[PDB]
Amino acid sequence: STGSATTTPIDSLDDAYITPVQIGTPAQTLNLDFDTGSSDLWVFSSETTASEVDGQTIYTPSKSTTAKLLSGATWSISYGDGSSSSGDVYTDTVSVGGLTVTGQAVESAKKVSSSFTEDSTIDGLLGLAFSTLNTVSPTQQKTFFDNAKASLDSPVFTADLGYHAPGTYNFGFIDTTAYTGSITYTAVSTKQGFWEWTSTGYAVGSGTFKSTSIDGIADTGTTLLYLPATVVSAYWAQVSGAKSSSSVGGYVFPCSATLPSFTFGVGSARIVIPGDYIDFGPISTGSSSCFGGIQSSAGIGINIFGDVALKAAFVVFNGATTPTLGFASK
Repeated sequence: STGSATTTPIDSLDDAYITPVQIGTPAQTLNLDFDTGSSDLWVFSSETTASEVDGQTIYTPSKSTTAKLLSGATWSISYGDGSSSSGDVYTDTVSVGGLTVTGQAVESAKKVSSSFTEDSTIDGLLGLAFSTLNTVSPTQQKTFFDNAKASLDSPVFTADLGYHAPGTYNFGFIDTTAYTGSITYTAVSTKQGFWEWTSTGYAVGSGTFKSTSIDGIADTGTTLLYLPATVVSAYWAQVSGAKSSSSVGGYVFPCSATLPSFTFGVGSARIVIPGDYIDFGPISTGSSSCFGGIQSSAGIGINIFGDVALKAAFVVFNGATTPTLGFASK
């Protein structure tokens, strides 16, 4: 089997991407944030505290003839941006782009933090990291990909995120028309439950490539590119007027600037992030100070190849017995 679904930016800045997901019988379609940095599929639901729902579409298990309460199971998750959610668990039928899993754990939110409430466009998350990170207790549950894997034509999914445009998540096949050149594959460590890999270095603009190992995660659920402070300082030093602002919470730059590209290494291959991808717009409405898309990972504890990086590539998440990651230009 295979699946193919379009993923769409939630706003003009590509702050996140939503993908429609069918849950239950008859289908209830929710727009979920596919997140390769976490491993829970959770949804706004009929059980979510009413004051914490503001425009989202909810899953109502009682209206699904295939929903079954997973007795005794609870979940609770906190994300890197400080947001959180928790609740109980059902199993139900879940389909993405024509690919159907029966008996998928659908985590129903009883509580969500303010950032989720305030984002009306995201109805939940669909985790695509390794199932060892799944938070369901006392019986850990498998991700959608893990459940689908054996049925897929090939045990892979691909992320093809757009810049200010829709893109695609595919399951079970590699669309050879979706990228240019070749796919370069690189080793993955699953030791922390992530799609963790080591970039071979970077360049800023038309500058020389610096060969240096950068361990980090491929994370579709993170907006920006978070890299070591040395790398980030080297980038922003090429933008007149750019500075790190403690009050804003990162590097900002004059909105009048033309940003240089940023290149990262995948083995001997190179992925180029155009300068425009690094512009996240005014820090507040009307400001001439703009927020940067490359930020320091210092104090996160991990480097994160988020959407800013991933959207410059066609990315293969290879879930073979020894997982690997593949990157191609497009």
